[PDB]
Amino acid sequence: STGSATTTPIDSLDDAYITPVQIGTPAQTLNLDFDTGSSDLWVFSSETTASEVDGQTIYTPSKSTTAKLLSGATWSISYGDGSSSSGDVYTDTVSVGGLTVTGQAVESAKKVSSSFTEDSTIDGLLGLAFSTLNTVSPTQQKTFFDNAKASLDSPVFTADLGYHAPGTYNFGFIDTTAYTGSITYTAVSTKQGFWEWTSTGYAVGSGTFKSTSIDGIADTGTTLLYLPATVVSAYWAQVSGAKSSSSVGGYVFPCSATLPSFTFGVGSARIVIPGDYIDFGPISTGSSSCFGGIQSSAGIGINIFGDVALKAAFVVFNGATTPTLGFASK
Repeated sequence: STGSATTTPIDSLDDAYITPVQIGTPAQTLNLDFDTGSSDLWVFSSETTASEVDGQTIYTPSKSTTAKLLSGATWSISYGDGSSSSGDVYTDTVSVGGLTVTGQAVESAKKVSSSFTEDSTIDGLLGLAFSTLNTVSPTQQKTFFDNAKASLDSPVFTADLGYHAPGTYNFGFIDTTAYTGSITYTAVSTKQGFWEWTSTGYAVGSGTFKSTSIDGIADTGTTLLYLPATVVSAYWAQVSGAKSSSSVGGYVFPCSATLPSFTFGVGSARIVIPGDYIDFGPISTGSSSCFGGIQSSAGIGINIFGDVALKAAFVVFNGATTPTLGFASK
């Protein structure tokens, strides 16, 4: 089997991406944030504290003839950005782009943190990291991809995120028309539960490429590109007036700037992030200070190849017995 679903930016700045997912019988379609950095499929629901719901579409398990309460199971997750959610668990039928998993754990939120409530565009998350990170207790549950894997034509999914435009998540096949040149594959460590790999270096604009190992994760659920302070300083030094602002919470730059590109290495291959991809707009409405899309990972504890980086590539998440990652230009 295969599946193919369109993923769409939530706003004009690509602050996150949503993909429609069918849950239950009859189908209830929710717009979920596909997140290769976590491993829980959780949704706003009829059980979510009413004051914490503001415009999201909810899953109502009582209206699904295939929903079953997973007795005794609870979940609770805290994300790197400080957000969180928790609740109980159903199993139900979940379909993405034509690919159906029966008996999928659907984690129903009883509580969500403020950033989730405040984002009316996202009805939940669909985790695509390794199932070892799944938070369901006392019996850990598998991701949608893990459950689908045996049925898929090939044990892979691909992320093809757009810049200020829709893109595609495919399951079970590689669309050879969706990228240019060749896909370069690179090793993955699953030791931390992530799609963790090592970039071979970087360049800023038309500058020379610096060969240096940068360990990080391919994370579709993180918006920005988080890299070591040395790398990030080298990038923003090429933008007149750019500075790190403690009060704003990262590098900002004059909105009048034309940003340089940023290149990262995948083995001997190179992925070029155009400068415009690094512009996240005014820090507040009407400001002429703009927020940068490349930020320091210092104090995160990990480098994160988030959407800023991934959207410049066609990315293969190869879930074979020894997983690997592939990157192509597009």
